[PDB]
Amino acid sequence: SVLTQPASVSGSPGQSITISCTATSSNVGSFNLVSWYQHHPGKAPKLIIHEVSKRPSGASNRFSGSKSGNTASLTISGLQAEDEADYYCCSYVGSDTWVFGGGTKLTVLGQPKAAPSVTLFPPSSEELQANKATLVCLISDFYPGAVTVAWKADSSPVKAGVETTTPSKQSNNKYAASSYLSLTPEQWKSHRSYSCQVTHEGSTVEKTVAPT
Amino acid sequence: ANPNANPNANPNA
Amino acid sequence: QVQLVQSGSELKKPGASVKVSCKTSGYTFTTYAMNWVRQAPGQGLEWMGWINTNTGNPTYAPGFTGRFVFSFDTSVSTAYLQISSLKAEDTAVYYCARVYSYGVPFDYWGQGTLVTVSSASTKGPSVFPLAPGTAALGCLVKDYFPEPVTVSWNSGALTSGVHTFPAVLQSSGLYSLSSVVTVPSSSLGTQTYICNVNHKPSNTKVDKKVEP
Ligand SMILES: [N+]
Repeated sequence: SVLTQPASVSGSPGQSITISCTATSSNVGSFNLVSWYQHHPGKAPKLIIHEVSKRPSGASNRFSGSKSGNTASLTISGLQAEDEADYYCCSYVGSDTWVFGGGTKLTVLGQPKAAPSVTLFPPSSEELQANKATLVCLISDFYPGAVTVAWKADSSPVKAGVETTTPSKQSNNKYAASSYLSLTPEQWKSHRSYSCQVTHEGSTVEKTVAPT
Repeated sequence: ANPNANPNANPNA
Repeated sequence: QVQLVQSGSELKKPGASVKVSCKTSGYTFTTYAMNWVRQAPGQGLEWMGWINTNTGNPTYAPGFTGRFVFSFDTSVSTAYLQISSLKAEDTAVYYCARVYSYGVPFDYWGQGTLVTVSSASTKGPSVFPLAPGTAALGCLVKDYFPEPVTVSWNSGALTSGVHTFPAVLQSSGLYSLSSVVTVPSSSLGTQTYICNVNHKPSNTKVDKKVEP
């Protein structure tokens, strides 16, 4: 990506935060045609800064832009919940070509951390009658919205047959995710147990089920 | 490549 | 007011073709360039290219040469994106966006058009019970296509304690989701529990009694 941005930045309400944007090549030349866009998923992106620092009157005065060397920078003051979004920088690169930075997920920490609740179900009787087996790991009520999920057969890890969702915002503004492990009926009854392991903020919650 | 375009110019020549 | 209004969501098989429209109003269509920008699942914005609405000359970024065509129809102030020989990796939200000047690119954006390319075919779900001082029970809604599925419980009478998780997209192209509800353990045997699953795209509904 011709323009490097941090993958994520976090700040709490009322603070100011800065998102950097560094040119990876000399194709940007003067690097004076830098623009920034706010993007709430599901809606169209919105222009908020152009020519490095110029703010259209239709954007909030809490947004400002600056540059030093080949690093352009977006700063958001008086951080509010509505600022939570993806932010992209953008530069002209000559020959009537434009490029976008990789994007930055801005998280506004308007909420205390929450460890996930985990519920693990074994394959149903019916499913086993159909010669299939699905383990269902349901993950809810965690904040911030990021987990990793690992599965184990007895004590050995398992990545094959694992399908895990992205975290989705719940109505209470905590986050949910689910993970499924597909097995044969034989595998399911082969082992003593299976475990679903949910890691969040460096701590892990593990649930187990067994055919027994 | 002319990367230092005039910001007021319109590319849709 | 400047308005870019794009056509609706598309669902296509690999090798098929698609044509997305971007109708404009509120300015002279031929005075400003129309650019196209893509966002694939889990990725950032990617500049695709543009078309000069005076000369018709199209510019395609590397990565979008070979199968993509920008065009317009001045009789209706509309720009178009056509993709030939669609590939699974073309799955993305496609945006049109105006460039006012080099200083102010992408000042007005369309709302985006989701284009999904999948080799999967319409298929109704297979619903399995997730048997249970509270008790959790649920329904596994397995192997359906396309999105969306809705779930209720006891024909909508049971709304408290209900959590329906967004679906996982399997490597096969089919989706699965789960719905779980938390109920008093003392109610098992007193209260019947049925999840009502509706998959309009396959004209299928399933009511699955969930018991101990
Ligand atoms: N991003």
